[PDB]
Order: sequence, then structure tokens, then C-alpha cells
Amino acid sequence: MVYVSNKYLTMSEMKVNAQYILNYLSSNGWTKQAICGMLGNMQSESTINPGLWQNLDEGNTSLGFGLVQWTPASNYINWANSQGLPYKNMDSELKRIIWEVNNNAQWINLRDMTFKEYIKSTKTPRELAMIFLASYERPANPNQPERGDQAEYWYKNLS
Ligand SMILES: CC(=O)N[C@@H]1[C@@H](O)[C@H](O[C@@H]2O[C@H](CO)[C@@H](O[C@@H]3O[C@H](CO)[C@@H](O)[C@H](O)[C@H]3NC(C)=O)[C@H](O)[C@H]2NC(C)=O)[C@@H](CO)O[C@H]1O
Repeated sequence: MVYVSNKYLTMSEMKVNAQYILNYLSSNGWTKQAICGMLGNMQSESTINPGLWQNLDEGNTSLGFGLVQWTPASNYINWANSQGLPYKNMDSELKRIIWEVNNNAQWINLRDMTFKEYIKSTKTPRELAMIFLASYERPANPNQPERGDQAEYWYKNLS
């Protein structure tokens, strides 16, 4: 059970999705700290909603889409379409992230940590949140300390 929509999720809804992501990536070798660092980012990007378009502007593929706001959305949608996966789908977006780790896509090493180091890291969820912000997301505004607060919140509130 997951929420997939072009709407901002409440805290209760985000928790359902966040637990799902933790369970999924745990089977693929990621630490809870690394996953929660990423979840703290996903909360700011999309309220952890795989269905969400930047500005709620549905169908604008030049702008952000999905958990991590792939921008342009076509960076992800083209991939899903080419891979025969449904683009508006929780697992399809988790598969993209796994593809990125495996193929060294998206990540730029600005903090002396590679994407492969990241997913195995037991640094704090706050620290990993900030590394993921800087290395993977890279939004126009870099000053979003709330992402580390959110990372720590998920680490404490999920199993
Ligand atoms: C209005 C706003 O801030 N939009 C946010 C997006 O900027 C952000 O997506 C990220 O945008 C940056 C900058 O365009 C992307 O980084 C660039 O990536 C290309 C790789 O093709 C590389 O050539 C550039 O060097 C690099 N620039 C910088 C400054 O690092 C980055 O890939 C985008 N991130 C993602 C996940 O696709 C998204 C996500 O934070 O949020 C929008 O609101």
C-alpha cells in the first residue's frame, strides 16, 4: 500500500510511503541511515510522493517529477518508457535510483563520498541527508537544513 498522486502528502501518508521505501531498499543493500538521509530529501522534494509534479504542474516534463524530483522529468520518464516500466509508480522510481547507483548516474562527488559509499554509510541521517542534498539533488537553493531534521525524524519513526 502506497500513495501515488499529484498532491502534497500529510505526515501520516508520508509515513506509509517512507516505510515502504525503507523495506525495499534494505533488500538491495542500503543502510537505514542512507535510506533516511534520502527520505529526508524526498520529503522536501515531493512529500515522498512518486506521483508528484513540480508546482503540481501535471504533464510538464521540463520540470521536476517523482520522489526525488528528476529535473527535467523526461530524464526519468524517457528511461522508464524505454525500459517498459510504468513511469508513475513507486517501484519504477526506486528501480531508477538503483539503476543510478549501479551506473554512476546523477551523483556528483562534491563531498568526497561516492554514491556506492553513500548507500553503505553509517554516518548520521542528518549528515547523509546533507551529502545527498549536495551530491544528488542539487536544487537552486542549497540551504535546506530541514532535510537533515526530516532525515532524523524518519530514522526515529520507522522500523
Ligand atoms: C527551481 C529549482 O531549483 N529546481 C530544482 C532543480 O534544480 C532540481 O533538479 C536538479 O537541478 C540541477 C541543476 O539543473 C541538476 O544538476 C545539474 O545536472 C546536470 C546533469 O545533467 C549537470 O550537467 C550540471 O552540472 C548540474 N548542475 C548543478 C548546479 O549541479 C540536477 O541533476 C537536478 N536534480 C535532479 C534530481 O534531477 C530539483 C531536485 O532537487 O528540484 C527542483 O525544484
